[PDB]
Amino acid sequence: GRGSEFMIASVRGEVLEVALDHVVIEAAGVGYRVNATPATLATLRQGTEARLITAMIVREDSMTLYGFPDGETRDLFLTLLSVSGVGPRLAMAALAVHDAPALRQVLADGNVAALTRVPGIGKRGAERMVLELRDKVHAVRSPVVEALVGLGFAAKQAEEATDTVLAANHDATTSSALRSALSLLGK
Amino acid sequence: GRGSEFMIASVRGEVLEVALDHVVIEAAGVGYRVNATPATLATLRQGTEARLITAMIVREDSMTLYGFPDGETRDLFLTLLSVSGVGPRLAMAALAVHDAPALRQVLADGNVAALTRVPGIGKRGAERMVLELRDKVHAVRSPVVEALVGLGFAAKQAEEATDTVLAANHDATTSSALRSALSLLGKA
Amino acid sequence: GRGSEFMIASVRGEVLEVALDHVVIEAAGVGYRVNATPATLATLRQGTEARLITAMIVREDSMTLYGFPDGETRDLFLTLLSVSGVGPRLAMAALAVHDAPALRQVLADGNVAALTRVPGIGKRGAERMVLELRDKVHAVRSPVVEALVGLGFAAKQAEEATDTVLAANHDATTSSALRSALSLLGK
Amino acid sequence: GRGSEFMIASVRGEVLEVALDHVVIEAAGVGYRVNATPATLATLRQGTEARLITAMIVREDSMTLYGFPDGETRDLFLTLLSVSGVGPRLAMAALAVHDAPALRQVLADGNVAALTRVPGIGKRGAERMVLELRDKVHAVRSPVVEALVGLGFAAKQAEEATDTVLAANHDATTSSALRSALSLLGKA
Amino acid sequence: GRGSEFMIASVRGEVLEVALDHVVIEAAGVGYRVNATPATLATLRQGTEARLITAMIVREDSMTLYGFPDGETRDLFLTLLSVSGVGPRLAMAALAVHDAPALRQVLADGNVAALTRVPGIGKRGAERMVLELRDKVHAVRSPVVEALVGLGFAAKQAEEATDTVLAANHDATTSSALRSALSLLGKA
Amino acid sequence: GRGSEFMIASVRGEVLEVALDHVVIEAAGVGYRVNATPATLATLRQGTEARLITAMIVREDSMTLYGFPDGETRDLFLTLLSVSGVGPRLAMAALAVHDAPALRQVLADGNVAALTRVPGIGKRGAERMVLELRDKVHAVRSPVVEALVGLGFAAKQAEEATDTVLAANHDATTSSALRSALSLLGK
Amino acid sequence: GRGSEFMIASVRGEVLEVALDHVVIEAAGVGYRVNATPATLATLRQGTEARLITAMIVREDSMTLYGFPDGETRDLFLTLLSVSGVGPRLAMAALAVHDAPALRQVLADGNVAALTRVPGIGKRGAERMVLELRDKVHAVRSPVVEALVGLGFAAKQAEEATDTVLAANHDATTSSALRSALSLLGK
Amino acid sequence: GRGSEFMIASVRGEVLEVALDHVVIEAAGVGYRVNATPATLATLRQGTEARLITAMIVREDSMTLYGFPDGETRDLFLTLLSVSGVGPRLAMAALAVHDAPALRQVLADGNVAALTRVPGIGKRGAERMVLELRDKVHAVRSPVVEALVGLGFAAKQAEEATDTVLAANHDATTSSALRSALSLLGKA
Repeated sequence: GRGSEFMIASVRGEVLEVALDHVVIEAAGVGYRVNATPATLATLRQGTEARLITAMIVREDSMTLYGFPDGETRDLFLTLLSVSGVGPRLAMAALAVHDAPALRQVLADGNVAALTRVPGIGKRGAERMVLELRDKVHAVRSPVVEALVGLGFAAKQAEEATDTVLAANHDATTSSALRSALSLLGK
Repeated sequence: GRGSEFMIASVRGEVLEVALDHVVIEAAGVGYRVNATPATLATLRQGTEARLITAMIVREDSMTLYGFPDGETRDLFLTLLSVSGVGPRLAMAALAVHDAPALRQVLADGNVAALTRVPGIGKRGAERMVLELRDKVHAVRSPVVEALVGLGFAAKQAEEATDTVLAANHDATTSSALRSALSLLGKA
Repeated sequence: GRGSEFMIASVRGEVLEVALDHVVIEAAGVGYRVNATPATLATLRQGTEARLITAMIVREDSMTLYGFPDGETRDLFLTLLSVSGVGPRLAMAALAVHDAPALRQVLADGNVAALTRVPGIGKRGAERMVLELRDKVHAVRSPVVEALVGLGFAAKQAEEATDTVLAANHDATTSSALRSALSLLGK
Repeated sequence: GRGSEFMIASVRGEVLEVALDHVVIEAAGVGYRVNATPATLATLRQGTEARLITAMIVREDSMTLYGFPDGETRDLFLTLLSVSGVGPRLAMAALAVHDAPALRQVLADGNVAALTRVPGIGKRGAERMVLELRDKVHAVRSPVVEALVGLGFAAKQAEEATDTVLAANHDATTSSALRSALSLLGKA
Repeated sequence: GRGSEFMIASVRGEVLEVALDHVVIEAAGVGYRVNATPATLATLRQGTEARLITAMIVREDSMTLYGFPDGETRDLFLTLLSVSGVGPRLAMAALAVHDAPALRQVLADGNVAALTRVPGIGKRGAERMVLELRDKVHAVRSPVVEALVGLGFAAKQAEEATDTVLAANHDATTSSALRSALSLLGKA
Repeated sequence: GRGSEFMIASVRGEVLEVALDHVVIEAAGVGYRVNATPATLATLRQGTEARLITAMIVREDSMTLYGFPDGETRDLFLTLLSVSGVGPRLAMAALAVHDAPALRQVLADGNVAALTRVPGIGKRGAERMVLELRDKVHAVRSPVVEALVGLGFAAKQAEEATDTVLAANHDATTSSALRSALSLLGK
Repeated sequence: GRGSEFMIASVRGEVLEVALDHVVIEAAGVGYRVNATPATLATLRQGTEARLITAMIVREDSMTLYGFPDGETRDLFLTLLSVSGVGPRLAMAALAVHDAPALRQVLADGNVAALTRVPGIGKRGAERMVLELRDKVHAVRSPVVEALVGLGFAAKQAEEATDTVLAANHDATTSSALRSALSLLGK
Repeated sequence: GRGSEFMIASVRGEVLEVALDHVVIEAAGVGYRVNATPATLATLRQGTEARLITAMIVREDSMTLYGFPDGETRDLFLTLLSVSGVGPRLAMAALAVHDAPALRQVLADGNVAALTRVPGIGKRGAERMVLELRDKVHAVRSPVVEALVGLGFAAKQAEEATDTVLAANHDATTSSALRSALSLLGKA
């Protein structure tokens, strides 16, 4: 029941405008407005071609883009959104204050004081978050087991089947292992 | 009353990212995220130009793409969605487990055991599906009636007319066959 | 309170697929599916570049395109939609049976029998429609005052103005007339 | 709680149609319809490439674009929308009658008679507006603190932090301040 | 597809307040507000027990009652609402001006001038209405077919059957006539 | 995820009006309109006090009551509604044609011809329904474990419990069994 | 386009509970919760029969009652709601602080300081309100002219017709004047 | 921004049906269905007059009642609903398993094992809850200030005002304070 999938996952074009809370990348003829942390905007230079990994949020009366330097960050954004009470604006505020690397450690360390330093986040609030996602921020194995659970399998069920595929083909990809694990799992 | 029509029916561009449950095709300047079965993702190679026949799902708070190698598969996806209780994720799960060819036979054969092996599908569930669509997976003759049918007509009426036109002009194409018929039924 | 304005008013690209009830035009990299009457689809040829004047319909759980050879037809489509009880599909059915020219006369003539010939349209239904829009299917003076009225003005004020501008620059474009008339009405 | 952010902030392409209340710019292959004042449409020439800074409005049953020559104007549009009772059509009507420069002075002067000259705007109406936004139509200190306040801070804290930064780098820019002020504000 | 069915079809209690556009009937302990034409309100007397045949309108953000002296009138109200463009307030305005008997003749006569005299109704408007419902304002025979008709049948089918039953049992009531017919069409 | 619970489950008052498709029961001072099959309406007599077991349906722009002679029938109504494509009106049509007893056998027998005899029900439609609910139309042990499972428990835990309580108080009511079994499962 | 009409306009029963922000009146068997100012609650006494003139607010996910000692107050409540930015809770807060009589003068006097004394109301806010409704807080004439405008007539049009009716029947009611004015206005 | 207020806060009538997951109380002529824990249903006896303190939940497509023996319990129900992820069915499940007294201690003790004993509640889930409301399950000073805070005031102001009042009338009641504190707070 975990909410994850949007449509526009990045925008690449010429920077038309760099503001303090967003940017305007022109892809094709369209100027998309993507909001962003100053940290992100910082690297941007009007007149230059640039790409931002974006997350798209559609609501009944809204259709907005949030951009980031890379996928890891964007993904972090989405994660933040999962905590109830934490909305896009909020999440952006936190990242604006604490870059992805920092914000990640802040949570994993359990560092609450750092979080309260972010407007909108109450003492109680900081805790819930750290709880919700301290343990949420070539391997091959953990990648493929991770995915089989999304297709609605179990942890154990998926780990059995995975060791199995690798037990037979060690030098296999993270993809051909997936298909071999599934072609295996549909009996 | 059958739900069928979307807007983005395909995306062609450069592959920016190949994941385990989706891909990112960059069309124009935009990186569209389309979800896909590993089977589909398998053929894809980052840095290469590629095209996926997609189905688009819009909901109040969501706007998602599902991609597939070809039209037949994508159409199969839509079909699956018709069964109540069966949602996009579910349908993708099934195709992820059983490729289109396989999944098709699984239904036509009536093969229930195969279906239950798909997470989220209960014994009762598998049956309903097989029921709902065992008989749903230059012809010229049947596509024309199929058209008329969706224009909200009836299977004798539009059958008789298609029959009638293919009778009088033999070197006629599925579409000229379609217009000719429509000219008749609007009682010229 | 009359509903009129959408966003995608046309699509130009390569025809990827011509079906019996729609087409797939590829603009940029995107393959847009626009539905269409066989009459319209008829002219289309896969592999060829083509343009369709489209009407866009967005609903909570839907986002669809309807395409047409020209603006006059597309506009007629929208009109049809205005009649309550008449939905996009219905409207398309009617045009599929009666081309724009025909369908227009069918209404203006008041020809009800022709309309009932269209699935979904009952006897009662045909009448309401003919009622609703029998009187609804280089000029210059008329278009401008109409636009102004369209902004909430009063035909007299809007004639005074227009007549003024046109008297001053007889060879005026309809549009310059519009600017030049409003430039007047703020005083 | 102030509503501000959309997605399509401009459209650049070839002008396909210039009407009296809108234009059709073709970006990529798509013809986007953006509504506009005759004043704006005036400068436009079919067959020519053009760009309009747009504001996008999405509602349950609607998805519309409004275009303008530049950012200042488009922003003014959004502002007008903030006044309750004032909708997109209305706001467009006012700008159609009074160009941005004019319309701005009209409000700052407090000139009510001018506003009532716009259909849909009652006497009472004109006042509310002038009220709501008479005081709303290398600087550096201010821009910066404005931003923070937007990130949810308080004018006190935002300023305090800021003098503190610019102290340390009088040389600073409007953004390089912003970050340092955020570094600062994070108790680093 | 015709919209007809609500929940509160009447309110009986003590009149607590008689206004110019509504009344407050207290049923049980609850004071229901039902709106009404002065014509209707006219008969009402505060402190007295009274009953109004009501029509209930629920919308996302609204839950309102409209009351009338009798069923025929209330039903007339609903009818008016069927015409698109005609809302509850409008319909109440018309009845407020023209009592049910009058308003009925106004339509059946086709009398357009009378209708335009009602605020909100334009010349074009009056016509559409007269069109839409000039032919819409122990019978035993027609109520039975009327029933079947709303059960989603057709006017020959249900006509033939009603015909057929009234033929074989003569001392039969509109309802026994209804069941008997339904027993037939479910192909006993 | 199964939709079941409403608020007005019955109405008792004086019959003010008996029509062909509904009745008006006056409870307290309010005249509630409940729709009903002629079969149901048949038994009703204006001027008499009567009670109808009702199902309530609320939608954004609607608030309607459907009434029935007894609980078993009303419940059957709800069931019918579960089949997608089958709306309140439809469901009422079916019951109007086939009384509860009949309509129940029609499904359990699998009798499709009978169902198509009902307007709005297509051949395809009849089948789906029979599929969906052929196996869906003083016990004691069964009702309790079922309720417990109904709260998310596991038949085994819920049998252990029940069996325990019933072994201890054989003459137990189904309900006391329920309390006494849960009083157990918190430990 | 002015929003005014609800359904439950009062509740009369036995007071079951008197709290600090609401009360529970039991009408028939139902305990309705109506929210109220302490000022209002003050007069209330549990175990006693009481009546509160109520305003009902229904929203997609809400159905709430607000009660008041009399109609004038309740009506004032509704008025407050008309100011955008001012919600039920807010309006109640203001009345909780300033009784109807007081709150009325506060607005008519134009007294802004008094309004800012109410939590949630900013300086800017207080002004808008005073603006919006300073001129909004047996005559016979003004009553009946007031009503004809709601039926969608004009001020002048309605005043002409009204003087007319009274010019002919001075000793007429505020009601028989209304019908005589309308029976007159439908020509 | 805390969600609290409904309309039907109790139902009193004759018990028409006692089930395993709900009851049917007939108030006036209406049979209201209120859902309840077996614990609660236990005390109920068909044919008898009874009262349940209820909480009402209205959603776009739903309108449901949940009943409880007393106010403290019903309030506890609402509380549980505040935890995101915890819905009416869930909350009812927990109370069904753990009576109000028990369930209260379970949280205040911080007893997680007990909570996981409730279907739908995961390990992670139990923690969040205990977190969210361990400190949430003639006094006079406090009640009073609580109220004000509810009217939008700030704990500082609310208290300050309050000591100031009770100073002037040590004798005061929880409400007669409230008003005076509001008199006060209005700068009288």
